[PDB]
Amino acid sequence: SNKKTKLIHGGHTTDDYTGAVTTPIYQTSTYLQDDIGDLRQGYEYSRTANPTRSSVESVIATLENGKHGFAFSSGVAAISAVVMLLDKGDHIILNSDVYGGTARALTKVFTRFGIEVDFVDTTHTDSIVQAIRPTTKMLFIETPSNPLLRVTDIKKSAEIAKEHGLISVVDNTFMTPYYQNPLDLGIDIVLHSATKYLGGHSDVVAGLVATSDDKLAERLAFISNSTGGILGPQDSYLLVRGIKTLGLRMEQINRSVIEIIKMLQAHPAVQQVFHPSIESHLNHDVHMAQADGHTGVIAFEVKNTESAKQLIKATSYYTLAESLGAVESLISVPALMTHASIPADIRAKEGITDGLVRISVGIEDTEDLVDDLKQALDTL
Amino acid sequence: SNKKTKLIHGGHTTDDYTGAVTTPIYQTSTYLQDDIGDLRQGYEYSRTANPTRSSVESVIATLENGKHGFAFSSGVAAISAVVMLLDKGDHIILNSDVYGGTARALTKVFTRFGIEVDFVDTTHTDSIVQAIRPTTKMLFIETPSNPLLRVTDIKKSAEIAKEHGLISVVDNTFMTPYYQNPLDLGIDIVLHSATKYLGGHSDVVAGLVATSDDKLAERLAFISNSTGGILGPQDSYLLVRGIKTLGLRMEQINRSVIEIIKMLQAHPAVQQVFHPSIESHLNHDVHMAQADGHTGVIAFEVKNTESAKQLIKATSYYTLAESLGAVESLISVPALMTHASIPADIRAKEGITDGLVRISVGIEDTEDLVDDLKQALDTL
Amino acid sequence: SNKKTKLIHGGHTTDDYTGAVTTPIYQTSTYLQDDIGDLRQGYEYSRTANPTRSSVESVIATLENGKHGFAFSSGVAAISAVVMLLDKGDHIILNSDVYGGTARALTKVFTRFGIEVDFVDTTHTDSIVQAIRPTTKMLFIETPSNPLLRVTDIKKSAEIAKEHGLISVVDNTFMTPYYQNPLDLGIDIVLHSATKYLGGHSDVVAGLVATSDDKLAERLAFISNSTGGILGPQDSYLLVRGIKTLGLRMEQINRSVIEIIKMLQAHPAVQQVFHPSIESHLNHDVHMAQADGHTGVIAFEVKNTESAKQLIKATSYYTLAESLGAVESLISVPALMTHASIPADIRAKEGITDGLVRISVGIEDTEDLVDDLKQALDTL
Amino acid sequence: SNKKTKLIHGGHTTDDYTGAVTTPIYQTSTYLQDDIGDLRQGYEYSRTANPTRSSVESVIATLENGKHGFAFSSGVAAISAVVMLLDKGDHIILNSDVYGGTARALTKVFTRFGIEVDFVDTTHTDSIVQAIRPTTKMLFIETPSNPLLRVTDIKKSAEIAKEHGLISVVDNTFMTPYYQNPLDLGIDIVLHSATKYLGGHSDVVAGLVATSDDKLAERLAFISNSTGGILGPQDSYLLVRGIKTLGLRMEQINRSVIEIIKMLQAHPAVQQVFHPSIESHLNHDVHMAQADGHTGVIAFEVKNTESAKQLIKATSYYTLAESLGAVESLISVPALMTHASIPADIRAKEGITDGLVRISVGIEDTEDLVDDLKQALDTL
Ligand SMILES: Cc1oc(Cn2ccc3ccc(Br)cc32)cc1C(=O)O
Ligand SMILES: Cc1oc(Cn2ccc3ccc(Br)cc32)cc1C(=O)O
Ligand SMILES: Cc1oc(Cn2ccc3ccc(Br)cc32)cc1C(=O)O
Ligand SMILES: Cc1oc(Cn2ccc3ccc(Br)cc32)cc1C(=O)O
Ligand SMILES: *Cc1c(COP(=O)(O)O)cnc(C)c1O
Ligand SMILES: *Cc1c(COP(=O)(O)O)cnc(C)c1O
Ligand SMILES: *Cc1c(COP(=O)(O)O)cnc(C)c1O
Ligand SMILES: *Cc1c(COP(=O)(O)O)cnc(C)c1O
Ligand SMILES: C[As](C)(=O)[O-]
Ligand SMILES: C[As](C)(=O)[O-]
Ligand SMILES: C[As](C)(=O)[O-]
Ligand SMILES: C[As](C)(=O)[O-]
Ligand SMILES: C[As](C)(=O)[O-]
Ligand SMILES: C[As](C)(=O)[O-]
Ligand SMILES: C[As](C)(=O)[O-]
Ligand SMILES: C[As](C)(=O)[O-]
Ligand code: NA
Ligand code: NA
Ligand code: NA
Ligand code: NA
Ligand code: NA
Ligand code: NA
Ligand code: NA
Ligand code: NA
Repeated sequence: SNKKTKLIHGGHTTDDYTGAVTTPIYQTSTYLQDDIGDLRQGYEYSRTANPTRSSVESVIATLENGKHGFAFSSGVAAISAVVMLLDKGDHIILNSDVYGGTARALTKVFTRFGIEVDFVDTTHTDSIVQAIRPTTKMLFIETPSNPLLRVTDIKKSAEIAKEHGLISVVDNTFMTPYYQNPLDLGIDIVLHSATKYLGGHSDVVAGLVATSDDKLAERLAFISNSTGGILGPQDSYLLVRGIKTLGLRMEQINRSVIEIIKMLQAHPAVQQVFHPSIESHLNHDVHMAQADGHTGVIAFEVKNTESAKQLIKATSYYTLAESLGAVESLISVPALMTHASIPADIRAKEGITDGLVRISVGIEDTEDLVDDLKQALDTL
Repeated sequence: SNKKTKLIHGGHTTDDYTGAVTTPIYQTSTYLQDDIGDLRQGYEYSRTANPTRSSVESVIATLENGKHGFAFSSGVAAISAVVMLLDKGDHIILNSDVYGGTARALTKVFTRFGIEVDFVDTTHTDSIVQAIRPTTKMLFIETPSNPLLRVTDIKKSAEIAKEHGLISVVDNTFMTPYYQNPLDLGIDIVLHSATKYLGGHSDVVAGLVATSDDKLAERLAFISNSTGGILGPQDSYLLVRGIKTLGLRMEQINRSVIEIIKMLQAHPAVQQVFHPSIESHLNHDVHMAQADGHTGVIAFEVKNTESAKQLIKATSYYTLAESLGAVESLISVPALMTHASIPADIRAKEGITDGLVRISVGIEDTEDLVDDLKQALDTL
Repeated sequence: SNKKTKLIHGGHTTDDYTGAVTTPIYQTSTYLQDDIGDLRQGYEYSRTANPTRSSVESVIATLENGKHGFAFSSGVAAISAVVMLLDKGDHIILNSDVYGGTARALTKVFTRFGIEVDFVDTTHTDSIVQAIRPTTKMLFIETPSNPLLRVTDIKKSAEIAKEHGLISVVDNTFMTPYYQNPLDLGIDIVLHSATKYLGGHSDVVAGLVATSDDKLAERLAFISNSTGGILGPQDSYLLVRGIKTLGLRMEQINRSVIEIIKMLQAHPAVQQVFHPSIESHLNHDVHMAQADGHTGVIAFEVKNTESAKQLIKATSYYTLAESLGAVESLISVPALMTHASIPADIRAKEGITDGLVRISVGIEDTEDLVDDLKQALDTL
Repeated sequence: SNKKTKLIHGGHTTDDYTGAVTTPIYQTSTYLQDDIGDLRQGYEYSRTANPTRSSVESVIATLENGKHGFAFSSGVAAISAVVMLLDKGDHIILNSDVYGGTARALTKVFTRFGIEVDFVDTTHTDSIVQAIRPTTKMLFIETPSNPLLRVTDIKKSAEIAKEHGLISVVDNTFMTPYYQNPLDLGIDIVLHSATKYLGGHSDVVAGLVATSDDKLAERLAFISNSTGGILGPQDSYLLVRGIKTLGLRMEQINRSVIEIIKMLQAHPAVQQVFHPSIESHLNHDVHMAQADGHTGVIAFEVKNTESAKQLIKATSYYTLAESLGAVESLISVPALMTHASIPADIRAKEGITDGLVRISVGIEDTEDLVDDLKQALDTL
C-alpha cells in the first residue's frame, strides 16, 4: 500500500524454506544439480545468479515499479554495464554537470571504445533535441545533479527519447525510489549508487539497476554475466537491511533539510544556496511535479576557501568525508575535493567557487544540525 | 622462505593497529579526513581502495612475485578490466580453447567495441607469430586449458610478446601461484578466477590480478576505479583466509590426481585421459619446465552420454555441480553443461565427445576417491 | 546533544586507525604482542575483549548514561551473567509476570545452585519491602512487562534497593534507552535483549548490559571472561548498525501505537486493551514520569481462540512469528505460544485469556497498520 | 569412509533448498509460522535453534561419532554449560593441571554455587578412584594437558565413571576429532574450544560439545536455551569452513612436530621437552593406544627468562600471541603469560620454570620451522 509499508514487505526478503524473516546470506559459489541441467531452485553458479543478490534485485525492482533488478559491485559498475548496451560509433547524451565518476568513465574509458559523448544542459529539454545525432542511442540524466542540484524534466526527456529511438536512463541516486520513480514517467532504465541512501549506513559500495523492459533486461543480464561486476552476498544482505529504514531516514533528512535551508538563507555569511526546494531554483516546479520529496544534498556559498575550512573545523556534527547519504551528516568542499583538477577559472565560471560547501544531511536531531551549522557560520 | 611459509606470512594480513592476527573486515564506504585531503592511512573511498581489499591484493602480488595486486568482483571482471587496457581497432590473440566465459566476453561484448579477437592454437608458439597483425596489442593465454588441458609455453609466449610489443597475460587459475608463476617467466600480467582454488571453499566469486609493471598497474587501477568491478571486503577476507591453506589443499589434490590417473589409464571403460602429467600429453615437458606441480582438473572419455550420466549417478564422493577447485571433488560433462551450444559435429571434431567427463579433484581421502570412481566405472 | 544526535555520534564507532566511518569487524581470536605483556591497543584474546564488541559496549554505555557496557550472546546470557553476581543462599526478587525465559532460567537452572527466587507484584513497591528477606541480594524488574504491560516505579525500586543493600537491575528491553534510562533513576544495572528493538532488524540474537558501578563492572567482566557468553564481532557490528536508526524506528512505532490503540478501543470486537499509554492503565502516571515515550508492544482481547486465529489469518501486514521489536509488525497469541504450559484456569486467572492477542508494532505506514488490523477485526 | 572424506562430506553442510554447496548464513532471529505452532522446517527462534548453528552442530556430532552437537559462544561457555548439569552440593573431579580458564570458572564462579572441585593427578586413574566422594557426579579430563602435555587414560576413566555413576567429560581440544574420539572410548560428553584447531584460522571464538546420550543432550539443550551462550551464525559458518581443512592442517602440523622435536632433543640450549610422542613421556603408550596422531602443542625448557625472551625475538616464523591451533606457529612463555599469578616457587615445583617455552606448531614449511627455531636457539 503506502510507501513505508512497501519498504518492509515489498520484494522477496524472507526464506521460503525455513521461514526466516530475513534473507539468508548465500556465501556460496555453486549449487548441486540433481540431474544434469536440473536446478533445484534455478541456481547453478553465483556469478550468473545468487539468492541473496536475487533478493536485493527483487527489492529494487519493486521499489522502482519495474520488473527486473540488477545488483552490481558499485554505482559506476552499474553505469558501465548500462553503457555497454551501446556499440562503437554510438552517441550518448548526458547532463553537462554529470557525476565526476560517470564523466571519467565515459570520456576516459568508453571513448577509447568508440562511444561518443555529448554533455548537454538538459535543464532545457530542447537542448537534448538539438544535440541528437543520427548515431545517438542513449540519453542519460541525473536529477537533481551534483553539486549544484540542477533539475531535469524526466517525463519530457522520456518522451524525447521515445520519439527518437533512444534508450533513456535516469541516475536516481540523489532522490531514491522513496521520492522519485523514473520508470513511472516513461524512462527505460533507472539506476542508483546504492553506496549512498539505499544502503544508508556508509558500509556498502554497490550499484542497483531496474527496468520494465524485458529485452533490455535480457541484455543487461548478459552483460552482467559476461563482465562480472556483480554485488556479493554479504553486501546484498546489508543493502536489503539498510533499505528497510529508507523511508524513515529520508523523512528525517527532509525535515532537517527544510530547517537548514531556512537558516542558510537567513545567514549573513552565506550567499547563494542550491537546492530544488527553493522556489527561485530553476525547474523547481518540474521537480515538485516529478518527485514528492527532496534530496538531502545541499550546496551553499561562503566567502572563500579559508571560510569553508573554518566552517568545517567549527562544526561538531558535520563529518569531513567523501560520499553522501549516510546516517551521519557529511561536509565537503567540491573545489578542493571532487573538482580540483578543473582549472580555477573554469570552476568559477561553472559556479564551483572556492567557498562552495556541500553538505549531505544525515539523521541527527534537526535542531542540533541547524544550531551547529549556524554557530559555525557565526564564527566567520 | 619455502612456499608453505610464504602462504602464511606473505603479504600484509594482520592489523598494525590492534595487532589482530587476521585482516579486519572494513565493511565501510568512506573515511574521516582530519584536514581536507589529509588521509590518515591513505584511504578516502572504498571503491578506490579498501583496507581488506588491499590485504588480499598484497597477498596475490606476493604469491605471484609481482608488485601490484587488484581484486575484482569475479574472474571475468578481472579479465574485462585487463581487456579494457586496449582500444577500438586493437587485436588480441587468445588460445583457441579459452574458457567459455572469456570467449563470450570477447566475441559478444568487446567485439562490439571494436576489439578484434583471433583464436590461435598456442601449443605451437609459432602460431602466435603467424597470427600477429600490425594492430595486435595483447596476447592472452591459459595454461593448461579447459577441458582438454592443453599446455602453452609461457616463457616463449612472453618472449614473443616482448619482441612484438604486446601486453602478455596469463590466466593462471588452473595451476595457482603455488605451482606456476608467469610473472617470473616474463609475462606482464597474471590473473585468476579466485572463485576456484585460491578461495578454495566454493564460497566466494572473485578475480585477482598481479603485475610488476608500474605503468600497467596505474592503468588497471584507473580502470578499476572507473568501471568499479571491485571485490567487497567480506569476500576479500574469505579469500585471504582460504589462501592460507592453498599449499596443503593443492598437495593433497596432487596426490589424488596421480593415483586417479593411474586408475583411469588402467580401466577398460575409459578411453583417452587428458592431463599434463601424462608423459604422452602434448607439451608435457613444457609444463614440467614451467610448473612444479599439477592442476586438479582431469578429463577422460567414457563411451557415450548414457555412460557419463551413469558414472555420475554411481559415485558417492563426486558432486555434480559447476565450477572447480573446491574442497569437494566435482564432476561434470562439458558436452552437456558448458559446450552444449556448439553443434555436436563440431564438439566431436574438437574432442568434446558426448562421453567426455571432467572431474575437479578435491581434498577427500585419496584411496576413497580412487575406489569410488573405479567402482562407479565398474558399473559400466 | 539531543537523542537522535547521540544515537549517531555517541560511543566510539569509527576507526581511529584508518578513519573508517564504521566500526571494523575484527573477525579474529588473538593479537600480536610486541613484547611479552605489551599489548598494542589493549587487546590480547577476543573472549576477554574484541574491538568490535568494545564498540557496541561503548554504545550501550553511552546510550544508558553508564560507564561500562557488556555484550552477550543473547538477552538470557546477559541475564544469567547478572544473576551470577549472587551466591548460593542468596535471594532475588522479580516482578511476578517476568519474561518466560527469565523465569525458566531462575526457577529451573539457578535454583539448582541455591539461588532463591520470589515473584512479587512490584506494581506496588511496598510488596518489594514486604518480600525482602535477610538473604535477599538482588531486585530485578522489567517495566513494562510482557504481555500485559504492567508498570513498576523504577525510582522507588532503586531507593528500596539502596536502603536494603540490594543490587537493583532493570530489564529495559521494551522501552529501549531512547525512552527510559534506569541508571539515571538510581538503578545499579540495566540490561536489554538487543535481539529486539536495539538490533531492530530481526537478524541478531544478543544481550547488552550497562552500569556506572566500577565494582559491579569488574565483577561482570570477570563473569563474562570466565563463563564466556560473549557476543561475536559480526553480531556486534550489526547491533551498532541497527542502533543508528533506533530513534527513527521508535518514533514511527509510537505514532502507529497511538493510532492503533484508538482503533482498538473503539472496535466492538475488542474488549480490554493493555498498554501504558492508556490513562486508566495501572501506574500510567508512573510510566509517564519515568519514560518519555512508549513501547511498541500492545496486547488486547478478542472473544476466543477462534477469533484470534481468524484475526491473524485476515491481516496482510502483521506477521505471525516469535520475538518483538522488528521492522515488521509481529502478531502472536500468548496463551498458545508462550504461556501454553500454564494450565488454562491459571492463564484465565492471570488475564492470559484464549483471545489475548499480542502485537509488536513495526515501522510500516501507520494508516496501513490501523486499516489492516481494523478490517481484520471487522471480519469477526 | 576415511577421515579426510568424512571431513568434507560428513554432517549436513549444504542447502537442501537451493542446492548451495555451502551452508547458508542465517543472519536471522525469528521465523514465519504458517499456522500457530506449525514450523516450516522446525525453526522458531534463533536462540533455541538456527540453521547455520545446526549445521556446525551436525558436523561436530558426526566427527566425534556422537548423536547430538551443541555450539557455544566460546570454549569456556561450553564448559560452563556442561558444569551446569550439576547441582549445588555435587562434586567434580578434574585433572590437576586443567586449563587455566576452566580452573578459574570452577574455583571462582561455580564454587559460589555450591559445586565442589577436586584437582587430581589423573595420569594414574586410581587417583580418581581414591578421590571419589559420595557427592561426586562428574569426571572432567583433558588429555593431553597444558602446558606439560600430561596424558590421561580415557578408556579407564570412562570405565571408572560408569562404575561410580559419574558423568564423564573429555576436553578434546588439543587432539581434535581427527586424532582422538573420546565418545568411542565410552565417555559421555566430549567438548572443544573450537577457537583453536577446529576453526583453525584464529578468527572465531567458539565452543563445541558432542554426546550420544539422549538424556544428557536434552539437558544440555535446555541449559543452552535458558542461559543462552549460543554461537552466532557467522561464526558457525566460519567454523564449518575451517573444519573442512582440519585433516590437512593436522597432518602438516604433525610432520613439523616430529622434526621439531628431533631438533629440540638434540639441541644443547634445550633441556626437557614435553610431548606425548616422546617415548619416555609418561603414558606415551596410553596416548598411542587412544589416539592415532599428535597435538601441535610442544613445551620445552631453555635456561631462564632472558633466554626465552631472546629466543622469541630471534625467530622469524613464530608469532608471540595467546591461543593455539592457528595456521601460524605461535610461541609463548607460560610463567609470564598464563601462570604468572602463581608464586614462582610453586611454578618451579610444578615444572612451569622461567625458561619453559610453549609453541603451537602451525602449517608453515617444516624445514623453515625447524631451521628458524634452531638458529634462534643457536643465538643462546
Ligand atoms: C574528473 C571530472 O571530470 C569531469 C567532467 N568534466 C570535464 C571537463 C569539465 C569541466 C567542468 C565540469 Br563541472 C566537469 C568537467 C567531472 C569531474 C569531477 O570529478 O567532478
Ligand atoms: C559459449 C562458448 O563459446 C565459446 C567460444 N567458441 C565459439 C565457437 C567455438 C567452437 C569450439 C569451441 Br571449443 C569454442 C567456441 C566457448 C564457449 C564455452 O562455453 O565453452
Ligand atoms: C515457561 C514459563 O514459566 C513462567 C513462570 N511461571 C511459573 C508459573 C507461572 C504462572 C503464571 C505465570 Br504468568 C508465569 C509462571 C513463565 C513462562 C512463560 O514462558 O511465559
Ligand atoms: C589462574 C589459574 O588458576 C589455575 C588453577 N590453580 C590454582 C592454584 C594452582 C597452582 C598450580 C597450577 Br599449575 C594451577 C593452579 C590455573 C590457572 C592458569 O591460568 O593457568
Ligand atoms: C502497497 C504495496 C505494494 C504496491 O505498491 P505501489 O506503490 O502501489 O506500486 C507493493 N508491495 C507491497 C508489500 C505493498 O504493501
Ligand atoms: C620466503 C618468504 C618470501 C620470499 O618468497 P620467494 O618465493 O623466495 O619469492 C616472502 N614472504 C615470506 C613471508 C617468506 O617467508
Ligand atoms: C549530546 C550528546 C551526548 C550527551 O548526551 P546526554 O543525553 O546529554 O547524556 C553524548 N554524545 C553525543 C555524541 C552527543 O551529541
Ligand atoms: C566414511 C564416512 C562416514 C563414516 O565415518 P566413520 O569414521 O566410519 O564413523 C561418515 N560420513 C561420511 C561422509 C563418510 O564418508
Ligand atoms: C523550456 As521546456 C518546458 O521545452 O524544457
Ligand atoms: C565524489 As565520489 C562518490 O567519486 O568519492
Ligand atoms: C614447436 As616450438 C618449440 O617453436 O613452440
Ligand atoms: C564453467 As563456469 C565457471 O562459466 O559456470
Ligand atoms: C502505592 As506506592 C506510591 O508506595 O508504589
Ligand atoms: C517469547 As521468546 C523471545 O522466549 O521466543
Ligand atoms: C597405573 As593404572 C594402569 O591403574 O592408570
Ligand atoms: C591461555 As587463553 C586461551 O585463557 O588466552
Ligand atoms: Na525543462
Ligand atoms: Na516503459
Ligand atoms: Na610450444
Ligand atoms: Na616483467
Ligand atoms: Na508503585
Ligand atoms: Na548509581
Ligand atoms: Na593411567
Ligand atoms: Na556411551
